[PDB]
Amino acid sequence: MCLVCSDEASGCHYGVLTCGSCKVFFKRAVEGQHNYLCAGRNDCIIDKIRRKNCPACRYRKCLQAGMNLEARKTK
Amino acid sequence: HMCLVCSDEASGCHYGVLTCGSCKVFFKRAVEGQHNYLCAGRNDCIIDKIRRKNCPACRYRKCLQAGMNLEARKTK
DNA sequence: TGGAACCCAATGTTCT
DNA sequence: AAGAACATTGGGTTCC
Ligand SMILES: [Zn+2]
Ligand SMILES: [Zn+2]
Ligand SMILES: [Zn+2]
Ligand SMILES: [Zn+2]
Repeated sequence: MCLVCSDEASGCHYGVLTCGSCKVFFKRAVEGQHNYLCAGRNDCIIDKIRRKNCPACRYRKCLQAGMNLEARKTK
Repeated sequence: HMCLVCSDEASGCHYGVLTCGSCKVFFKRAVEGQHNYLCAGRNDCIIDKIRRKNCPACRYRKCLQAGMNLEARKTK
């Protein structure tokens, strides 16, 4: 199960086990951008169905689960 | 002259309520189609120009609450 | 694993 | 006003 949206947990992307959709969301969130504002209370439910609803909260728990575009762990 | 649903400036009065054009076609699509949306918050999401896209469930709710309806035509 | 390339759903504007 | 057509966005899977 994906540590963010708990969809089809694929295989560690950018440090964390995630679905494919969260993988791509995160690269996009970091590289491009958009300020994402939560419309609730910064604690939205992020599941398969709702991850689309709050990119702010989804992106936040990407960061908190450890996601990073650097697998430079090679050193 | 602001949309009663989302606070973006209203483009006139639609389905019975002062609204912008985004909320106008949003409400029409939701009412005529399916609107089985789920709130990822507590069914009171703030709905402004940007966040209106976040939560269709709370957006539709605010539409109904402000009184929008399709037959506001022959309802006059 | 990472990412280009789709495809697609859902939204917002235009309609000399 | 109401709504069809079109344009775009942002997003999820598919392919290497
Ligand atoms: Zn996920
Ligand atoms: Zn949120
Ligand atoms: Zn509006
Ligand atoms: Zn909501």
